Amino acid sequence: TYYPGERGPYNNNPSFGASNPSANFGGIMRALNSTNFEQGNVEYIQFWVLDPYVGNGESPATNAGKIYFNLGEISEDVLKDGRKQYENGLGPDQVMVNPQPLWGDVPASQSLIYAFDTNPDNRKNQDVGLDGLPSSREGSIYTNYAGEADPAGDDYTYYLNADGGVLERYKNYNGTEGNSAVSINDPNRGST
Amino acid sequence: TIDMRSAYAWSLASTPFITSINDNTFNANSNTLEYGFKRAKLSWYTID
Amino acid sequence: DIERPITTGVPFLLVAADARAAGLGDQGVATSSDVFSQQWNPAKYAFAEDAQGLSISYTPYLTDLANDISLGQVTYYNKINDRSAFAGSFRYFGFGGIELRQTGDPNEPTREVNPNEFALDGSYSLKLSETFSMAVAARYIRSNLKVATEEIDASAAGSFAVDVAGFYQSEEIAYSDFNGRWRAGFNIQNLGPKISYDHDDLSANFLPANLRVGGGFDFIFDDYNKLGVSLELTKLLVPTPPGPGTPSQSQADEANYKKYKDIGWVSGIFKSFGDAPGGFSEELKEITYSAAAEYMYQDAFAMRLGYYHESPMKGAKQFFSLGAGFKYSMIKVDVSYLFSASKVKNPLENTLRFSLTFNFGDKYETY
Amino acid sequence: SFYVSVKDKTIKLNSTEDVMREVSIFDISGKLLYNNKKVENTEFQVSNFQSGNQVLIVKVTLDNGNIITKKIVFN
Repeated sequence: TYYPGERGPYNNNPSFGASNPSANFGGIMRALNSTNFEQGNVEYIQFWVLDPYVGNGESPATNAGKIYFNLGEISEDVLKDGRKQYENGLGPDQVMVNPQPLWGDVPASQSLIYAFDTNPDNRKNQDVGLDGLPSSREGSIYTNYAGEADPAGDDYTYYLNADGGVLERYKNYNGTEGNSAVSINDPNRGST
Repeated sequence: TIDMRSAYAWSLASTPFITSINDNTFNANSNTLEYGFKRAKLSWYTID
Repeated sequence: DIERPITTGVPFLLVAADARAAGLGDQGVATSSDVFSQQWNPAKYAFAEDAQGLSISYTPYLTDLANDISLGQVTYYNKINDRSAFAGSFRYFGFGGIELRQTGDPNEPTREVNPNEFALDGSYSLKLSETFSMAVAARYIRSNLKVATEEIDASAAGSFAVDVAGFYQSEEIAYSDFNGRWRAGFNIQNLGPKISYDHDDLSANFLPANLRVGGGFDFIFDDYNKLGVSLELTKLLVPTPPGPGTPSQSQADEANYKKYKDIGWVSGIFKSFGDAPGGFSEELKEITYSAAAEYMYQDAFAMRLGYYHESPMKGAKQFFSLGAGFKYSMIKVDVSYLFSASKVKNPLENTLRFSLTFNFGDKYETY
Repeated sequence: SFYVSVKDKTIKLNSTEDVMREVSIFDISGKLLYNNKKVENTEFQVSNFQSGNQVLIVKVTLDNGNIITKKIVFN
């Protein structure tokens, strides 16, 4: 579900509502298990999609656009700064990159295992999203939205913890901040 | 076939180049916060 | 080959769950009363010779491929008077334990799943006359075959069904060369609401409502040699799905499927008789039949032969069955084997069924 | 000793020094979905659409000729 007129995560565009929604992008990426396409003889990308212009909840016919696919070597640096973010390395007692690297905090230590510990206090300090900031310090970086509750726009909401229809309930389900609550009985249940 | 529609396998993408490495359509070549200026909100999920 | 098979939920309910009936071509509606007489005809529990009995049955699947994939059955009956009996049975199909392992060290705590399907039923049989008996059975069916993943919910699907059965067993009748005995029975099975595997009313499957009718004769010579010949007819009480088309091109197919799937189970039972382009001669094509012969020696050794024929247009299950039975003191052992005669690979080929029954309590005289 | 793992619909055979010679993967219908006579203690990619089937049977023939059977869940 794509909202071209709404701000994506970590977007600090001062005039986002004044820009053409058609000029925006919304994108996801994944790694592939078997990387040698020639040896595997991968021939084509196949997909079945429901036509979004036909049935009950159809979009207006004037809402045309494009879906792009990329295959190959794609930058894993989601927040382009040359540094690998990993939030299990964040925390008040952790060493940070000495000048802050333009998207928020980055741990200065070499990562070892991509895993949290099970203490809720460390989890609260660590599960703060890809910007490395716990939404109270996001305004210093994401200045054009410092007045909002979530300046970086990366807050997670469980789909059973939200309101509205099904689409509105998944709107923030991909947020990277707060999506790893320690307890499965949390009202804002994790998703990872 | 190799299935690609596990929603948990997908994560937020880096900003893409559209036509060549010299195309700044979405500010992919930007070294500032402008790199993220054209990212609109996208949700990806399988309905529970 | 198989054209337009009947699609029902929980089809494991129709599998023969005991070696004695399996050896007789998957029929028991009009055989002699036995401990397994709940899947076939609960009404003959009132004709049991022993006061109570317990049985264990094992029907393995894919024996060459894996162990622990089987259909198991436990039956208990208890006839209290000379006219009435209570019976409870438990059929269980399972894949065995499967460990969900994703390497991640060889000491990880692994979840174990046990995909399974079971039906628990209890019946009460009452002898109305001295030769006729009736029974009612209530059954709880639970299907739990799917494994939980992300975006796959493995919640069990359940349903309830009732069975109405009747059994006729005449007294011994002397003939010129032998003193025979006649038997007859009917069983209307699995009458209940549709089972919703995905927990949605729009997507529900008919229970395998089934009608079994059969008759049997017992050739009795020398007062300790018996030759029991039995015949059984079976018809599914579920509407047949639409075939080529019976009102664009796929629009007709979708509309026909829509009108077929919007049929109640009660109305579907009556719509089973018909609902096909053919006439009565082609309506007989939905009938399965089985013929069986059982030779009894001293009532402690049995040899069983049976032929089962499903019309190859539906199901295409055709086979010959061999069975043997041994009674030591109070313990009966039954084994059965299947020789397939159809193109389609029978899952119970090359498989020996095993049944074990214990009879205890008082003994009731037969009329 | 011998353990089979499935991560992303990828099947991985792990044997403690037991060298395997052939792998066969069967559907619960007894259908052969995948046969490989060139096993390399490695990850097989079976076609991901199996018409709602989840349980597979993995049959592994060792060089000595013994057969190891494991039931897995294709997830």
